[PDB]
Amino acid sequence: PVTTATLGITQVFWGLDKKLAQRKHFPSINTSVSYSKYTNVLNKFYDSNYPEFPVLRDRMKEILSNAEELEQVVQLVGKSALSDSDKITLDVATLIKEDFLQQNGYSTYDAFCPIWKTFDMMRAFISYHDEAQKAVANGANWSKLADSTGDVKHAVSSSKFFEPSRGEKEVHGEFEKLLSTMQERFAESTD
Amino acid sequence: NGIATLLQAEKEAHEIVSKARKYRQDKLKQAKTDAAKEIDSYKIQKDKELKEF
Repeated sequence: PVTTATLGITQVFWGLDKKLAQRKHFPSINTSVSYSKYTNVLNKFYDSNYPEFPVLRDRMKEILSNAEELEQVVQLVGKSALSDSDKITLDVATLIKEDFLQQNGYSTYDAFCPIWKTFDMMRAFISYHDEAQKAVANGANWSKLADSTGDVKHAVSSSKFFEPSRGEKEVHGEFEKLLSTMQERFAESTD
Repeated sequence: NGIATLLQAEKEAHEIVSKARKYRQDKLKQAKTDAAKEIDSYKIQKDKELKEF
C-alpha cells in the first residue's frame, strides 16, 4: 500500500529489481517498470545542452525492450530461430546492461559518471549497435563479425573505466578517439 | 629470400590504401559536418524570424 500510494503521487519511479541486485548488477534499476514523467519536461534542457541525448535515450530504451522480449522468447524457444539482427540486438543489450547501465559505486572510476561522460558513453554504445546492424545489413555474417570486432566491443565496454576526474575535454577527446577507432575497425572488417 | 621483400611492399602499400580510405572517409565526415553548418545557419535565420514573430 505504501508503494502504491507513493506511485500515485511521485512523478518518477526508479523501481529496483532484487534479481538484478543479487547478481551485483547495480544500481539494479528495473528498466522494464521504471519510468520518469519528466522526460518531456527535460527536452528544453537537452536541446540547450547535449542535443542528441533524448534521441539516444529512446533508442537505448528501444534496444533494451526489444532484447528483453527476445530473451523472454528465447528462454522457452531456444536461440536457433534468431536472425542476425536479433542476435546483434541481444548482444548489444547484454553489453549495455553489463557495461553501461551497471555502475559500480564505491569504485574510483564509476562512483560519479557525470552527464557529459554518460552522454559520450551512450553515443558510443548506440553507434556500436547501429554500425553493427549496418554491417550485417551490408552482408557481413555476425558470427565472423563478432570475432573481427571483439577489440571494438572491448574498447566500448572499457569506456566506463575512463575516470571522469580527467576533465570534460579529456574524456570527450578519448571518446571521440574511441568512436573513430570503432568506425575504422568496422570499415576494415566489412571491406 | 626475395619473397619477404615482395610481400613487404604489398603489405606497406596495403596499409597506405587503408589510410587513404580512412582519410577520405574522415574528409567525408568533415564534409557532412561542414554541410550541416550551412544548414545550421538557415536554422539560425529561421530562429531569428521566429524571434521576430
